[PDB]
Amino acid sequence: MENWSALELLPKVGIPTDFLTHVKTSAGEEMFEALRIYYGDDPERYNIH
Amino acid sequence: MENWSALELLPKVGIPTDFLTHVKTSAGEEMFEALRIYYGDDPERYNIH
Amino acid sequence: TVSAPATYGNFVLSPENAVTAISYHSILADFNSYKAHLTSGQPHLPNDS
Amino acid sequence: TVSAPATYGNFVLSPENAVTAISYHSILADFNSYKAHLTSGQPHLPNDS
Amino acid sequence: GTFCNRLEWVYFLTSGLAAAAHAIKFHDLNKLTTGKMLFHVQVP
Amino acid sequence: LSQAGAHSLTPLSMDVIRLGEKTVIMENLRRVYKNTDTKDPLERNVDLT
Amino acid sequence: EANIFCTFDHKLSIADVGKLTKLVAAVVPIPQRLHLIKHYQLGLHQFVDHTRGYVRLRGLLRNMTLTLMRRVEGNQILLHVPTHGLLYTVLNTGPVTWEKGDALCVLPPLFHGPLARENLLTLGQWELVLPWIVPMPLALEINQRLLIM
Repeated sequence: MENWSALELLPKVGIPTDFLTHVKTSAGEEMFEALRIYYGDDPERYNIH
Repeated sequence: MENWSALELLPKVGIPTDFLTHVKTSAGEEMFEALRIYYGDDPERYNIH
Repeated sequence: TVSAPATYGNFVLSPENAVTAISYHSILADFNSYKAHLTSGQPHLPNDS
Repeated sequence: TVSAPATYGNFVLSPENAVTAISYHSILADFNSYKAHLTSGQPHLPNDS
Repeated sequence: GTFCNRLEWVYFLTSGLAAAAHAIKFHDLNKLTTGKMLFHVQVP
Repeated sequence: LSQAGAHSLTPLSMDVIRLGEKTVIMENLRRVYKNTDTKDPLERNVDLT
Repeated sequence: EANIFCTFDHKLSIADVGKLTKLVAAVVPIPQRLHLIKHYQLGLHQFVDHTRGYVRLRGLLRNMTLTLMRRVEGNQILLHVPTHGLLYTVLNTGPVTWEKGDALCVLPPLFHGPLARENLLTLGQWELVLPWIVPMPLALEINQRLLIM
């Protein structure tokens, strides 16, 4: 599957993404293809294989 | 399951060799973990996806 | 009088991306920007690729 | 009396290897030599990594 | 009233086993999982 | 035939045993069938019925 | 005594260790409680045997000790026995919705219906089957209902 440490560690571009509905609604109603939510702050970014 | 295209296209360092037994005998008798013995010539190293 | 661009923008493949194209079956766009703004420390790119 | 090295053979990692390590979980050691000898044309390296 | 005083120091390079070793100090092995160094041979 | 050629000469090193004012060239044929397919024909099977 | 190391006879690929690194702070039982173990007694697949009894597994997994998996870096899985009282974080794969008041008890994984039976680590003869963490009313209902059976 698509590794999200390549999202979390690599430097990203700041952007004002203003989409019209709530973010958790657009997650829970599966408007996006593949989500990955964590409600904590997981250390799974750090196990760099 | 590996990337043998990376083995056939990348630039390589040369070595003086000395196998224990014959090399094809080392091929058919599973001395290593991963082997890619193709006879003739295979053009499989070209479809870069 | 609007002002559209004249031609399509060109996205030429950098020589840092050739090894990633051949070996890992992936392209990470403008590898130089990611390397510079990763080793520099600041995780905000000015503009995307 | 024989001569043997007093210190270990230190080996550093280029930042391009850091970007590939974050992204695809892989290292192609001495990545700069692989890049230059790919885009130049010489397919035989002086040494390994 | 005494404890241990009579030891000596031994290193990896000064011992004769280091002829079978190319000692590399590389500060990032706890992140590394597997190092493959793979060959391509053609036959005559 | 002896008029045909043998113009110049080159030096090269090999092993020689002295056998009663007749020096002969010792030579192993290992490197000419190192990893090859056809058999070393100095190897032979003999039969004693 | 607190940390339990383990190993495999296979090596571990990036796909397999990527399947496995998602299971940080997941519960895994141990039949033995020793310092160094093998992976052929880790989990439960040493003890699963169909046409023997789900109730035998319910009486057997009840008897094993429990651990929590964390800090995987290559041939080291590091099960960690929880001390009696401190606050821990766990992770469940058994699909039951939870509640802040309801306590927990361990059950052997019954089949759920979809013929998925997810094992998440497939080796040459050993899959990794995982203990279910379920709330207390379902555990009491399971025990009373199979006693009714």
